[PDB]
Amino acid sequence: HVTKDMFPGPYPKTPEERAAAAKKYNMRVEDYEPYPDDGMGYGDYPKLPDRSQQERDPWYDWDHPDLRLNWGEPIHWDLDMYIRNRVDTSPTPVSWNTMCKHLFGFVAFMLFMFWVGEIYPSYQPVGPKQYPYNDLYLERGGDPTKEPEPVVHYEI
Amino acid sequence: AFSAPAAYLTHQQKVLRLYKRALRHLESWCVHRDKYRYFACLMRARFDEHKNEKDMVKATQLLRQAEEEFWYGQHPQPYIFPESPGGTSYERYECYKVPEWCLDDWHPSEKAMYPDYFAKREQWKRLRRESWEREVKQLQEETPPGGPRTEALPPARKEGDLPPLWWHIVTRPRERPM
Amino acid sequence: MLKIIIPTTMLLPMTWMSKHNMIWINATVHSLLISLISLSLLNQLGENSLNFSLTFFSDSLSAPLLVLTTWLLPLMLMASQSHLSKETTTRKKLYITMLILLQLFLIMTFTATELILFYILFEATLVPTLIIITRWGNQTERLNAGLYFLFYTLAGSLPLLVALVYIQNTTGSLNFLIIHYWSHPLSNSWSNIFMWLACIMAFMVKMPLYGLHLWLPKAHVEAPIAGSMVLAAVLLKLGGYGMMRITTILNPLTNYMAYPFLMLSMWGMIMTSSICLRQTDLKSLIAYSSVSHMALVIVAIMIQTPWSFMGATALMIAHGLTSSMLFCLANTNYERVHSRTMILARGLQTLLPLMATWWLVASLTNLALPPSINLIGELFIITASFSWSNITIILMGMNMMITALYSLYMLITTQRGKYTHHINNIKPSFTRENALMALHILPLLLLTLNPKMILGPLY
Amino acid sequence: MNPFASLTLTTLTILTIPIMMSNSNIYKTNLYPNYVKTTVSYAFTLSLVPLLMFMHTGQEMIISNWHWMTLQTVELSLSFKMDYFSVMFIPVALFVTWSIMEFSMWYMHSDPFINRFFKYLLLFLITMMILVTANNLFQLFIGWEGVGIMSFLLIGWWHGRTDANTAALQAILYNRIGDIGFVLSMAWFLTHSNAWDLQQIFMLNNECPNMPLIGLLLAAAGKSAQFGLHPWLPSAMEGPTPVSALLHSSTMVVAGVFLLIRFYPLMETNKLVQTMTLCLGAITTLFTALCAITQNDIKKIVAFSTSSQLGLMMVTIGINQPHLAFLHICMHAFFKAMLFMCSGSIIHSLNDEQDIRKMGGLYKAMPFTTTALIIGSLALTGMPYLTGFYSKDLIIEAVNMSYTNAWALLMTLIATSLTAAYSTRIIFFAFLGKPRFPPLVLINENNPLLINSIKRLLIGSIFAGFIISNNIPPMTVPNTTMPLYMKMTALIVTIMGFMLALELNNTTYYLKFKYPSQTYKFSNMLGYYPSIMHRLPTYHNLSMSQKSASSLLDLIWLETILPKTTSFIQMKMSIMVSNQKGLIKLYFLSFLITIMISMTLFNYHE
Amino acid sequence: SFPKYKPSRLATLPATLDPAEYDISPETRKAQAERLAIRSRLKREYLLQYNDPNRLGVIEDPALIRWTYARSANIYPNFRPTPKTSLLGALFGIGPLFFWYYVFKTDRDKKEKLIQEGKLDQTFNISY
Ligand SMILES: CCCCCCCCCCCCCCCCCC(=O)OC[C@H](COP(=O)([O-])OCC(O)COP(=O)([O-])OC[C@@H](COC(=O)CCCCCCCCCCCCCCCCC)OC(=O)CCCCCCCCCCCCCCCCC)OC(=O)CCCCCCCCCCCCCCCCC
Ligand SMILES: CCCCCCCCCCCCCCCCCC(=O)OC[C@H](COP(=O)([O-])OCC(O)COP(=O)([O-])OC[C@@H](COC(=O)CCCCCCCCCCCCCCCCC)OC(=O)CCCCCCCCCCCCCCCCC)OC(=O)CCCCCCCCCCCCCCCCC
Ligand SMILES: CCCCCCCCCCCCCCCCC[C@@H](O)O[C@H](CO[C@H](O)CCCCCCCCCCCCCCC)COP(=O)(O)OCC[N+](C)(C)C
Ligand SMILES: CCCCCCCC/C=C/CCCCCCCC(=O)OC[C@H](COP(=O)(O)OCCN)OC(=O)CCCCCCC/C=C/CCCCCCCC
Ligand SMILES: CCCCCCCC/C=C\CCCCCCCC(=O)O[C@H](COC(=O)CCCCCCC/C=C/CCCCCCCC)COP(=O)(O)OCCN
Repeated sequence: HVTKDMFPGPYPKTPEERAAAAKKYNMRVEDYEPYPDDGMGYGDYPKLPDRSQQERDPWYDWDHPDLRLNWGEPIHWDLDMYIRNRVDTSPTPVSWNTMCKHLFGFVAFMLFMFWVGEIYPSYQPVGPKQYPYNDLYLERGGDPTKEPEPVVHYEI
Repeated sequence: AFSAPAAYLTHQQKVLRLYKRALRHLESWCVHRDKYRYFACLMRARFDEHKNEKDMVKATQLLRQAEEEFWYGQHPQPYIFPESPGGTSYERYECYKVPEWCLDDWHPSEKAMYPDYFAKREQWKRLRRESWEREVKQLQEETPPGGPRTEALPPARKEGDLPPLWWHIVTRPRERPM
Repeated sequence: MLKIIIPTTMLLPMTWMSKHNMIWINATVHSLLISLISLSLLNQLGENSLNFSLTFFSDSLSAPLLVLTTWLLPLMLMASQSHLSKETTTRKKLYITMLILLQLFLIMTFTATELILFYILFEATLVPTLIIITRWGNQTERLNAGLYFLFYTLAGSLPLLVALVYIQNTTGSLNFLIIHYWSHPLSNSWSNIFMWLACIMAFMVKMPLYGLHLWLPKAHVEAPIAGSMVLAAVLLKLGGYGMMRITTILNPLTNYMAYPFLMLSMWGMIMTSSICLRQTDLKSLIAYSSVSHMALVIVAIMIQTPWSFMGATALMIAHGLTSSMLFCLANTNYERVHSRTMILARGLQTLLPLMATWWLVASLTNLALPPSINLIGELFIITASFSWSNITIILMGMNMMITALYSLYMLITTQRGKYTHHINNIKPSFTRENALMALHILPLLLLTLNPKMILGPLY
Repeated sequence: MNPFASLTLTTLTILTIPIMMSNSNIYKTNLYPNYVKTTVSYAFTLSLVPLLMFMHTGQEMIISNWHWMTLQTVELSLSFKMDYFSVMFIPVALFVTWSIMEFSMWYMHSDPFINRFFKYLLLFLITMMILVTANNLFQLFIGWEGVGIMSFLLIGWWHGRTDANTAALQAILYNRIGDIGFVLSMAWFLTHSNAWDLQQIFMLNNECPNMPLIGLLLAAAGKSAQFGLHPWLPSAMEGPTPVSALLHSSTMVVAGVFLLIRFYPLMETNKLVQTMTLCLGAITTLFTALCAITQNDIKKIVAFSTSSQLGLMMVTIGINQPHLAFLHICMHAFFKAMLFMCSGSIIHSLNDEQDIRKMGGLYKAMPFTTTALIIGSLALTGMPYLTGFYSKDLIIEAVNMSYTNAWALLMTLIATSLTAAYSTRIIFFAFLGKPRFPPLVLINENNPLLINSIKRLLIGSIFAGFIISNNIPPMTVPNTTMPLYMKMTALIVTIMGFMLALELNNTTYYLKFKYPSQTYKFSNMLGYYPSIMHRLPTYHNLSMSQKSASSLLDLIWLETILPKTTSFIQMKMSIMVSNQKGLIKLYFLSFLITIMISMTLFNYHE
Repeated sequence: SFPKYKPSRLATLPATLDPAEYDISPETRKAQAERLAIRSRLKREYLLQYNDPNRLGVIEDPALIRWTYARSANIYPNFRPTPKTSLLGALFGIGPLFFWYYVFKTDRDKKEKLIQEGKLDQTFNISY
């Protein structure tokens, strides 16, 4: 029962076309603003605010409670991106571009310190461990027909 | 949740909501009951300091400054009730909620069990079918020609009338349906 | 081979002589019997193929495809009879006739010894599919979908005909045995390059290759349920089978003629997996997942290793079964709510638990959970690609991650959350639908016990 | 025949019997959970015997009972490895699962799908056993994905809740990120060693290159939730408490550590991968311990404790001490399961409340739970001669006495401080002070199931360390000579953590209020890693998936080039050809033109 | 006074920090009333069908159909070949293909030239 003129069309340029488009999407003409008229193909569809579904009021009596949407209302172009199982735009206690500095600084500091500690390792004041039979030459792969160089250990 | 929202919030409503949010976040910060009570009375005093202001502009500026202070000093992990929209048990029992119209698709052998319940359900269905037309007529009568202005619904006004659009409000599955 | 072809032909007068209320029963029973008979072709000799006669032969590659087609016909009949209940007897018989003709053309296509007969049957498969899509499709876009499906195929297939007749003129034969035994290298020349392209592009567009895949979403979404089943399960595999048959004479040119196709296949499998993440139509997501799986099959065929062909055969069989099951699962909900939008009906697990179990198993097989044959084929192809180049693992892992992502996204969107309130016409699942899902899924799991049946000649 | 193989296979086989009976009548009754629990207990008491055989004679075996398929020179067979690792880990996992199912019989009593819950737990146990006992990489991958999928299904148990589905998908995403590296390792091993089985790989890889080891490290980081892929483990607390106690605490999350232990002969031949593992473990354990000390949800704190302990297992792998890592897994299982069990009892008593700010004085109201949690906290902090002592203190000793990265050592010590820090936080905020819960008291822990299960795990957490440490052969060279201050480093660190955390917790009684510091905001919000990494890459990926892949290419440009151009060209040519005015004058003029051309451009050329 | 919070794309501005909701004019109140009236009329239209005992089926939503049509069928009719569109299409279409061709061709050329030298250590590589 959705007739032909209830479907999205081309970009509106005349004020009467904009009024008709705003009425078609159940919006105020003062609120309805389409996407810029490039060749991206948005056409008549309104450019709703880029808020997520998580930011909507959870105490309202929505027609679809999980979706947080009302029947017949214009749906954001990127609804499936903002379904709140996904990308969230909700305001954070700490400003964006402030969390980024802290996170990047922490990771960079830890990486630089790990590299420094690799340059300056920790060890005990001991000599290398000593093994009896030419450093176990026959044990570590064998080849018992090539007379390994004598690895000789002395007591101290 | 149960009340139809208004077109906008008054300054008084915003002030009370900010008061409640500040109190809850202060309780989140002040874990213990005595310290929370002390700082809550301090908050109440600071809040009553500007109780009787008559200049709306300065009251609005005070509200904006208070909101900025709350946002800067809010708890990053405020306490949330388990069933609240942020709680750990918010939508836990939603998978147990089955709509009542599913009972019509039951096999007759399934309805052989529970006979009295289904007889009473038949009574309820007759009631709804016999009230629907009067509900629609009342809604048409009590509505301005330019459509409804708010989401409020009128009550019943006649002898044997039921409030319009009542079936899906009365027949909620449950809060703990299983 | 006549013991399979002749009963399939007999299916036609049998269904044209049946009573108005017995056509589905008779067709299903005898299609199942024909599938049982065709199951006997899996006994393969190893060294060489089974050469029944001059016209037909059976291979370790052809036999699983033949069994899959014969098994798919009864499932198509079971899925069709619900939405065709209001049809007249003559039109239902015509629909079943289209299905039987498609089966006959498919079973003859996979066994032809000579490439012109293979081409003739491989083009003949077009007509019944086109008639089904354009006559029993539901929406008004079925006409445009049919035009796309026909012309995309033919624009690739005609140069193949020219190349085949030229090759027979130059060599003297097109019989696959003579072709294989008298194979000579293709020199590095423009004439040989264009011969390679003419021999490859038809099978490329039937897979479909990324960039030539635009017909597939239209045709698979706009077709009735049986049409989508046969398009995804069997008709996509014609390109792969043709590639495996035809690349025998293309060496050593494939060594560098495959570079653009490998690049297109890898990046386009990434692209289609990403596309599946933002899809509002449930059938289009399944179609694009099919495109990604066939891109992986294209890579496997292009790299020309035994492990690659084994993985490609396993992946073809597994993808056919899984895609058919997924299309049937989507069709059940569409029949319930008469809309293909994914978010229209939500939380169906609360209302249909067994169908939710079928959905979960189909989604698990789509993401290639071990030790299912889907992962057997995918892992073999990935290992062969790693041998081809160690850098392919980045794209393979990205594709695996995105595949799991959209598979579970579809499952969560359709089955979980809370039900839509106003939708109140969701009846309990019928025995027919549950039986159809079980008949899709059980052979998949049973093939895990005997993976060598679908690994192909290189085994 | 030697009873060892038969008993080891029977232990695994009898666990599948309830899965086969899931379609029988017992699944429709209320006796199913008790039946599954009894089956698991019988499996544990049966698995006890091969452990005794190994502890006597060191018996190890591999069983290639069934041949699956052969591809050319490569043979794939159902093969089970029954070395020290399997015969030690199977009884511990069965014991923990037995206790946790007995707990679940009480905790999940009012759930209408308790039978499905127990079936899912049994399926997870079967898949984990397959993962642990696998002898080739394909079977281990089967167990890998089985436990991953079971975790997905159990996290989203309440599928009507959006956050549970989100957390399950997050876990799947991170596990597949690790699975990329797993598949890379499999492909490299097949291509270069012509085998997937463990024995051939060891023989043919004397000097293991970097590629397979980096693949295995990526897989382990994905499965064990290391710093790059950590956030899914804390978010896995969306599932019911028994799921967190069993899967995401002690049994499944150690799969990456176990995978690295399974390949230690190859790992000890490469120092770059060892350094990478050590550094990743150190950053993981300290970051998670830092995040833990500021959390208010008890399950989140215990999950961050689990992540920190996994990082400790990674660092002890990095210093070439795999047997010590396995010992740590076995020891940590007991008291971490007990800690989640105590937290779940507390949550159930206080009307499903998990915030410690509303948990008052339960030291007297819940005596048995308090005792069990105190014992588990002492075991976690390495109190001498407890379960945690015999492994954690040896790990600290070995880290101190090795040629190791200095930063990793320092971060390990700071994490050792933070462990006592958040343990003190949990105890102080949950058991001491005055009540802070709603007035209607429902506190009741007088149920035989809960008491018996917690008691069994308490006896384990008290004696298993000593018994297991004294009943295994020496596989690591002891550190006998070390400086006294360096011997006591772990205890000094633990006491410092105790004292300073207790001081800062005692200072909140004061009637003084101050705004939080930036370091506190960094710690509480998990370093802003979920705030940025869960929003920026996901948004960009989905936006490019829609705008570029779907719309720009398939719907616009691929349409423009092949089909739309053809349609436009043919329409224009048809309009040009067919639009004639029907006048014979023009036609015959064109005929004259054509004749003139044929006689000149063709008739002059012969 | 206190440090200020600045919004971004993925962390938007809170309502209480929005100066727009604290600078109110009668036309703003009229706009809010108009929006509320539109919402109420849509809610009434939906609820009259939701509570209908006679109605059986799915209540069609025009808005959902508009969204799906715009996202699927309305895109090409509103496409124009534009320098922005052309450049973005060319980049996102053929850039990655040539990038991956270069990477794979370089890797395989190195591997093949290293094979011809007799130095790859292909011992035990019998499966491909
Ligand atoms: C002879 C050798 C023996 C050595 C013995 C000891 C050696 C000295 C130890 C002293 C070191 C730390 C002492 C305690 C720290 C905090 C105490 C304090 O003052 O409290 C006030 C305050 C706490 O905040 P608040 O406003 O009071 O909390 C609001 C309410 O109270 C919120 O209340 P609530 O109800 O939410 O809960 C309160 C909760 C939450 O309280 C918090 O908010 C604190 C959270 C953070 C502080 C925790 C310290 C851990 C630091 C580890 C950092 C490792 C390096 C990371 C590098 C990051 C790079 C950006 O507190 C707790 O429950 C426990 C908190 C921690 C207790 C245990 C801490 C001891 C472990 C650390 C020392 C290790 C001892 C053994 C040494 C082992 C090796 C020798 O602390 C601060 O404002 C500053 C904290 C200092 C952290 C510095 C991080 C180190 C690296 C900085 C960057 C370096 C590079 C330069 C920049 C980059 C250039 C490019
Ligand atoms: C399988 C995977 C998927 C594959 C398929 C998908 C991807 C492929 C297919 C789809 C994408 C390809 C689309 C092709 C372009 C179609 C253009 C079109 O339809 O126009 C009709 C359309 C309608 O005509 P109209 O209504 O009569 O005109 C009114 C205009 O709207 C009024 O506009 P206006 O007056 O404001 O502006 C017009 C004016 C001013 O235009 C502008 O203001 C913007 C500048 C446009 C021209 C220069 C580009 C500037 C920015 C990038 C510069 C190059 C950067 C480096 C590139 C290589 C980097 C390594 O035009 C110019 O000045 C251009 C002069 C030419 C100078 C540069 C020539 C460079 C040729 C190509 C170089 C790159 C080769 C590829 C390298 C790849 C390496 C791996 O005209 C336009 O509106 C567009 C005009 C601008 C076209 C620029 C095209 C740039 C894209 C690359 C083209 C090369 C690819 C095609 C190969 C065959 C070329 C012979
Ligand atoms: C959307 C998806 C559609 C399907 C995609 C199909 C892909 C088809 C591409 C075919 C792959 C390559 C074709 C031929 C291989 C090499 C091509 C050429 O560039 O290589 C050089 C060839 O040199 C020059 O480049 C000649 C070619 C230049 C003219 C071709 C125009 C290319 C412009 C791109 C047009 C787009 C084509 C596809 C339209 C859709 C090699 O130098 P040389 O060793 O000396 O010549 C070897 C040949 N010999 C032995 C006979 C001498
Ligand atoms: C190596 C190949 C892979 C490398 C990683 C490439 C980037 C991966 C991009 C994946 C994009 C997938 C997007 C589709 C998912 C759908 C949307 C979605 O998932 O929502 C985000 C969802 C909800 O967020 P919450 O905060 O939990 O919400 C709770 C309260 N509401 O959470 C998620 O699942 C997001 C997960 C994004 C992961 C991306 C970051 C991973 C980066 C890994 C790099 C580190 C490597 C490890 C190094 C190990 C050392 C060797
Ligand atoms: C729906 C989309 C699918 C599009 C697929 C179209 C590509 C098909 C491949 C090219 C088709 C023509 C191939 C011709 C048949 C091959 C026979 C042959 O090898 O003969 C060659 C003849 O080679 C040619 O003539 C080829 C010239 C090309 C004619 C038509 C050109 C049309 C465009 C060609 C490029 C596009 C093909 C690939 C594009 C794929 C789709 C984008 C040599 O014969 P001789 O003359 O005897 O030489 C040796 C003795 N001197």
